[PDB]
Amino acid sequence: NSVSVDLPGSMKVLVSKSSNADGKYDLIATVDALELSGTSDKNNGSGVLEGVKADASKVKLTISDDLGQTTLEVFKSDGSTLVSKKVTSKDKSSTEEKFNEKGEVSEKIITRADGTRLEYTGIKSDGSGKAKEVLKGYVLEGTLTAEKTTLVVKEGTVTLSKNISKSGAVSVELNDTDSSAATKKTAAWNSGTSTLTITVNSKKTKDLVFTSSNTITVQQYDSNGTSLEGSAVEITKLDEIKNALK
Repeated sequence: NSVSVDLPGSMKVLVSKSSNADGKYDLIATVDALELSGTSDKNNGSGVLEGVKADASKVKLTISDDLGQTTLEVFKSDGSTLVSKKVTSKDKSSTEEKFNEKGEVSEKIITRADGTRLEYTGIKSDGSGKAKEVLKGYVLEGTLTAEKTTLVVKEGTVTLSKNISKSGAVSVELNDTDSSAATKKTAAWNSGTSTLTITVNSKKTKDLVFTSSNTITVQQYDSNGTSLEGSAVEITKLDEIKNALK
């Protein structure tokens, strides 16, 4: 009689076809090998299910009213302290958190809808930690603070820094310790187009575009330093970012 309902996060819940004397619906789900069960006052598969792991950890699956979001939580055996939390949001991005013995977040993995990831590890009580962005073809490494994520690529005397602010806004900067005006790279960030323009000797050399698709493209300027030439090329590997900083 039960109705199978498809959930975000590659899960399924079975909901009773009819409500009980309280007006409520029974919910059953199998997550990995774990059986979870619950009761809901909605008929569509939303609500709360609970179970226990073989090691007595408590498990809770919460499904939002519109089935847009799921939260899968694991707790200590008394149910008081979080051990892990995975939220799949309505855009199908996910956040996976682990918690120290006190239940403070110690690790957070964000998986975007396109599969690229922000990996935050060794998170401390001030929200600082290590950071890695996992892109298609390459990874960017850096640090996390409560103000921003800073991912760094070095090439020669040039340091490229991609910042992701606490609000999610991106800015990019370039620093070059080359003190010679003939060769030193400088760069300007255009927040409107998410483009870093690199200049050498008062002429633009290339545009690095940080796309909404979580890719980077590079396009050269003509020797005149004012017009772009050719067409932008998508970076596929870390060596190509380094080449763009030469």
